[PDB]
Amino acid sequence: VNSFSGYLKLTDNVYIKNADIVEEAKKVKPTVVVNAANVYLKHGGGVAGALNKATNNAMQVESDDYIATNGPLKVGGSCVLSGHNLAKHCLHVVGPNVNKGEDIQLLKSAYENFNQHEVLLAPLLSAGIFGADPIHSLRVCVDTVRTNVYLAVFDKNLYDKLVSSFLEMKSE
Ligand SMILES: Nc1ncnc2c1ncn2[C@H]1C[C@H](O)[C@@H](COP(=O)(O)OP(=O)(O)OC[C@H]2O[C@H](O)[C@H](O)[C@@H]2O)O1
Repeated sequence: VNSFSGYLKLTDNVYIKNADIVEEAKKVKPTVVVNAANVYLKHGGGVAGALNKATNNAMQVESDDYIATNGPLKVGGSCVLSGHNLAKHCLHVVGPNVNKGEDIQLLKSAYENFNQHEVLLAPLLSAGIFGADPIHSLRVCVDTVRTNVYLAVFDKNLYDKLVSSFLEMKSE
């Protein structure tokens, strides 16, 4: 388990790879895979839909059960559910949907959830459907997370731009 390979080390605890998070999860067998969720755990597009499809929809049936028992999450919050065939656990984290004007400062609260886990495979929270700048999401990740985070960025052009922007920001 946790057989991460081919990552670029950005900090002593943050690693980044140009890869699809589902294919990584099947390669790596992580203890925790992170899902970029909404508060109802309705897995639409993005990482949530990719993860859910790879579980043959088991993720969504789990999520419906969870919500029926517990109610929706709060923005910036999380819950640990099963990782099904992809990981031991899936950490569902809700970033702010800036497209809806939710507080971007909740992106820090969202990444803080990662600090409850030794090692995790994760996407860049709020950087897709939720409209945050991916460079910002990387910045908050690096500044907030102290545990070992392996970031999967599937789009090569975004990956190249994120690395370039990280170098500029680190050197100042
Ligand atoms: N297969 C893949 N492997 C690796 N990276 C991937 C990927 N697919 C997409 N990305 C990238 C794009 C983007 O850079 C980041 C997060 O994008 P995102 O998944 O849209 O998450 P958000 O927090 O912005 O929106 C949350 C809302 O959409 C969700 O469906 C959920 O239901 C909620 O309603 O990961």
